[PDB]
Amino acid sequence: QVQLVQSGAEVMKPGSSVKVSCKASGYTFSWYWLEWVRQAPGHGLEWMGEIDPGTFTTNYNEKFKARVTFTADTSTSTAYMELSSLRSEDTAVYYCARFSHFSGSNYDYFDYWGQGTEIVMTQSPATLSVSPGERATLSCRASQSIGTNIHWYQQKPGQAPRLLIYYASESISGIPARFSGSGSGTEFTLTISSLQSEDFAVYYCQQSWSWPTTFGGGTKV
Amino acid sequence: QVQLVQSGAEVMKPGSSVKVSCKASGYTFSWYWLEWVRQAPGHGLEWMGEIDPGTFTTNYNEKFKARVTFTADTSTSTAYMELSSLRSEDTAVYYCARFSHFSGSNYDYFDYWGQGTLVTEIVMTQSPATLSVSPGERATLSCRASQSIGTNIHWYQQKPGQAPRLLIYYASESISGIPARFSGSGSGTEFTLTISSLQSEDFAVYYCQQSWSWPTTFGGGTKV
Amino acid sequence: RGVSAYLSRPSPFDLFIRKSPTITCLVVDLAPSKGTVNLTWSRASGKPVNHSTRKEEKQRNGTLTVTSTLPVGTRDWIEGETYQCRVTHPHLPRALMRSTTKTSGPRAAPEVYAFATPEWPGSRDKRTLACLIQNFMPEDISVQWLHNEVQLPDARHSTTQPRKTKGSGFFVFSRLEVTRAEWEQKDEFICRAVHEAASPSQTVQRAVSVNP
Amino acid sequence: RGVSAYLSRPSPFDLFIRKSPTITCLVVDLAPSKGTVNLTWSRASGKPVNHSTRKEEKQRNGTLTVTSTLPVGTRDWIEGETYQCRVTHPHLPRALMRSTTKTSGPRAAPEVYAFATPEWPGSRDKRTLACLIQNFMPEDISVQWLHNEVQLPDARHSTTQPRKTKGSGFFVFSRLEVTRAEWEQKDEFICRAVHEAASPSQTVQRAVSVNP
Ligand SMILES: *[C@@H]1O[C@H](CO)[C@@H](O[C@@H]2O[C@H](CO)[C@@H](O[C@@H]3O[C@H](CO[C@H]4O[C@H](CO)[C@@H](O)[C@H](O)[C@@H]4O)[C@@H](O)[C@H](O[C@H]4O[C@H](CO)[C@@H](O)[C@H](O)[C@@H]4O)[C@@H]3O)[C@H](O)[C@H]2NC(C)=O)[C@H](O)[C@H]1NC(C)=O
Ligand SMILES: *[C@@H]1O[C@H](CO)[C@@H](O[C@@H]2O[C@H](CO)[C@@H](O[C@@H]3O[C@H](CO)[C@@H](O)[C@H](O[C@H]4O[C@H](CO)[C@@H](O)[C@H](O)[C@@H]4O)[C@@H]3O)[C@H](O)[C@H]2NC(C)=O)[C@H](O)[C@H]1NC(C)=O
Repeated sequence: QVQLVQSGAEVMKPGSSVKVSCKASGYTFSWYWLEWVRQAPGHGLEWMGEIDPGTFTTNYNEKFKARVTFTADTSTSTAYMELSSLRSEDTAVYYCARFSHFSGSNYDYFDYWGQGTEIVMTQSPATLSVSPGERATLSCRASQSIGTNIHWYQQKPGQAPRLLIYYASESISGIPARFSGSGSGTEFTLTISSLQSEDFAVYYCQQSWSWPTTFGGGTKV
Repeated sequence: QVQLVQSGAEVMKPGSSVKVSCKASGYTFSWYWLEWVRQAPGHGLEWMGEIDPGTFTTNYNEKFKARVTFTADTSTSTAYMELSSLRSEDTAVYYCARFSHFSGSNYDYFDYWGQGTLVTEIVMTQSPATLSVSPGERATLSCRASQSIGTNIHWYQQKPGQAPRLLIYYASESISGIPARFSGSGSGTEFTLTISSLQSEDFAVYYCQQSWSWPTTFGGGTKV
Repeated sequence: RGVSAYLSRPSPFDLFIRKSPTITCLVVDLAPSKGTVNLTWSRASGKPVNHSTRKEEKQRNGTLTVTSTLPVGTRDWIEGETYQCRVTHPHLPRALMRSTTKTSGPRAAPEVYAFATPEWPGSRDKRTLACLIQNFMPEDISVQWLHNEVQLPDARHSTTQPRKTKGSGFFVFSRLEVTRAEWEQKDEFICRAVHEAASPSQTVQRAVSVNP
Repeated sequence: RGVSAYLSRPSPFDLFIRKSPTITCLVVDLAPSKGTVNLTWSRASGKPVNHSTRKEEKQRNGTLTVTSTLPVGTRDWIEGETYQCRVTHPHLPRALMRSTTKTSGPRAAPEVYAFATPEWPGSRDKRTLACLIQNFMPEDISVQWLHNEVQLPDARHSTTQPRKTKGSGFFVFSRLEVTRAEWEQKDEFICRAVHEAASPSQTVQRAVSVNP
C-alpha cells in the first residue's frame, strides 16, 4: 500500500534546466529520508544524494553537489529534484529512493518512474544469461571490509529495483526461499538453489558502511 | 563431589614461617585456577592472590606481593601458600578458592580450612550491617561499588565456621539446589540481594563479589 | 552490531472480541544512558492518531527495554492502514522507524481440535485438556478456553507460539489443567481460536465433554 | 558483547536404547577471527577419555558455531561421573570451562496421551496425530513415533522442547502427519517417550488408530 510516483519523462538537450518530482503515498512524507540514485546505461548505480523533508536538510554527492538541487513540499507530500549543467554525457535514468532503516544507513524501499534523456566494490561475475536448472552464485566484494552491512536489489527490465536480501543474510517477505545470501567481512555470496526463467533481472550490490553509498556493477540473468 | 581440603589450623609465633596446603579432589587439578583469600577481624575478606597450576604462573595483591609465596605440586593435586613477616594484626582465616571462570575473573567454588593465629581501586560497600531473625519477613541486602561494574558481581553465603557458599552468579541466576526465595537484581553501582522469605535454616554472612576490575574486592558482609 | 527494536501486530481476540487492539512497539538491548528515548507514532494517511501509553522499565540481565502501546481502530486495521513507530535515541546517528500493517497473504481457516484425557491413575483431582489448532494462515492467532461462559486468565492455560506445519499452515498446541471443582461445577469445556481467516465471526470453536 | 559457549547433556533415547550417549560442548557468538579455537575434554576421576569429534561451521546470522561431541559410556554416566569441557580461545585471556553430570532430582514417570484428528475436507488421505507427554521429571526426555515397529525420521514429527507446567513436571507436545498408504500398511501408531524415570526399560508408550 506504499507506492511512490516519479515524474513523467521529458525532452532534454545539453544546458537546460530539469525538474523531476517524486511523490510519496502510503507513508508519512515527513518522517522518512528521501534519496536520489543515478543509473547510467552501461554503468552501475551511483549515489546522487538525499534529502529530509521533516527538517528540510539536504546532502549531496561529491560530484553532483553543485549540479544537483534538492527540495520537498510537505503539504501535498510531494518532493522534486532539479538539476543543471545538463549534458548528454550525463544521460541516465534516475530512480527516487526512500530510506527505511535501522540505525544510521540501510536499505531502501522505492519505486522508479524517472528517466532523463568512492568506496566502490567489485561486481562479479559481470553477466550471465539464462541457464535453467543450475544453481547460480553472484559474488560481491568491497574495497573496505563491510562486515555484514550489505543489501541485494533486483531490477526487472523497465521497473523499480526491488529489495531481495537485507544485510546479506535474511530475505524480505514474499521472496521464494530459493534465494539465499551469505558472507562476512569483505566477501559476500548470493545463492539461487534453482534458477528459473520466471525471475530474470539485474542484481545490484549495496554498501551502507560509509559515504557515499555504493552499488555494484550488477549481474543480469 | 568436588571437595578441596585446606590445612589444619597451625600455631605460629611472630616472625615465623607459616605454610597452608590446599588439596583438590573431584576435578582435574591442572585446569582450574586456584585462589587465596584472607578474612581478618575488622577487615572484609579480601583478595590475597591466585595461581595457575598448569603453567605455575602467579598473581599477587598489592599488599601481599612481597610477603606471600604460592606454589603447587601436580602429582599430589595440592597447592600451598606460605608467608613470613607475620604481624599481630595478621591473624586471620585463609580460604583457598577455585576459579571457575569465563575470561579474566569470575565467581569462585571453594571449601574452608584455613586459620592463622600467632601469639601476641574499587571498593564494595555492603549495607545494612546486620538484621536479626524475623521469620517469614522479606529481608533486603544492598551492595554498592564506587566504580560501575556492570553485572560482574556475585553473592556468597558463609554460615559461621564453614565456607562461603556461592548463591548467585552475575547477580541474576541462582546455582541449582538453592531455594527460589533467594533472588538478586541490580546494575551499575548499586546491587540488592533479596530473600523473599527468611528462614532460620539459612542464617549466615552474605558477601559481595567484584569481577569487573583488579584487585577483586568483597563487601563487609551482612549476617543475621 | 547495533541496537534493534521489534514491533508486533494486534492479536485477533483484542481485535474482534475485545474490539480493542493492542499495538506494541518495543526496543531492546539499549545500553542504559541518561539520553531519553522518544517514541512517536503516525499513520499513513497523515491524519490524526490516538495517544500512546508509554511504559519504560529495566530488565534482568541489565539491558534496557522501553515499550509504547497505541490503541487502534478495528476497521482502521482491517482496511489496512499502515502504522509507523518512530524511535529516536541520541546514541543512534539517524532516527529509526518501523512500519506494520495488515498482511495480504492467503488465508486458511483454523481447524480446532478439543481433546480430553481419560481418568488415569494418580490424578483424580486434576485433569488435563488439550487443544490443537491446525492449517491456519497467516500466523496471527489467539486461543482461549472458557469455563461456564467465562474468560479464564491467560496464566491458566499454557499455549505454544505458532510453528509451521509439516504440510500447509501452522499448528498451535495448548494445555489446560482443570481442578476437580471446575468440572464438578460444569462439565462443558470449549476451546475456541480467533483468527482473521476464520469466519463467520473470526471464531472457530470445538467442545467435547470430559467423557465421550 | 562477550562470547559464550554451552554444553549439552545426553538424550534418554541415545542413552538407554542406542547405548551411545554423546555430550556436546559448543561455542556460539564467535566473532570471526583467524584465531582457531581448541576444545579439550576430561572427566573428574582422571580416567580414560575417548576422542571427541570436532565440527566447526558458520551460520546464517554470520556467527561461528564450533562443536565437539564426545561419546560417553552409559555406565560411566549412570555412575554419575562429571565431565569437563575446556575451551581455549586466543582472544580470551584465560580458558573457559563447562561441567556436566547426571541429575539427582526427583524423577516422575511420563504420561503419554495419543490423539487422532477427524477427517477434514481436502485432505482425505493424510491425517494428523498428536502426542502429549505429561508429569515427568527431570526435564530430560526424547520422543519417537513407531509405525508398525519402524522408526520414522526425527524430521517427520514436530516436537516441542519441555517447559515447566504450572504444577510439578513438564509437558511436551508432538505432531505427526500420516500418509494414506502408511495407515493402509498398518493402522496402529505408537507414541513412545524415553525418559530416565520411565520403567521397566525407560519406555512409556500408548498407541492410537488412525480411524475406527
Ligand atoms: C545466531 O545463530 C546461532 C547459531 O547457533 C544461534 O544460536 C542458538 O542460540 C543459543 C546461542 O546463541 C543457543 O542456546 C542454547 O540452546 C540449547 C538448546 O539446544 C538444545 O535444543 C535444541 C533446539 O533448539 C536442539 O536442537 C539441541 O539438540 C539441544 O538439545 C539450550 O539447552 C541452552 O540452554 C541455556 O539457555 C536456556 C534458554 O533457552 C536456559 O533456560 C538454560 O538455563 C541454559 O542456560 C541454550 O538456550 C542455541 O543452542 C543455539 N542454537 C542451536 C541450534 O544450538 C543464535 O540464536 C542466533 N542469533 C541470532 C540473533 O540470529
Ligand atoms: C538481555 O536483556 C533482555 C532480557 O532481560 C533481552 O531482551 C530480549 O531481546 C530479544 C531480542 O534481542 C527479544 O526477542 C524478541 O522477542 C520478540 C517477542 O515476540 C520476537 O517477536 C522477536 O523475534 C521475532 O519476532 C517475530 C515473531 O514475534 C518474527 O516475525 C521475527 O522474524 C523474529 O523471528 C525477538 O526475538 C526478547 O523479547 C527480549 N526480552 C523480552 C523479555 O522481551 C536481551 O536480548 C538480553 N540480551 C541481550 C544481548 O540484549
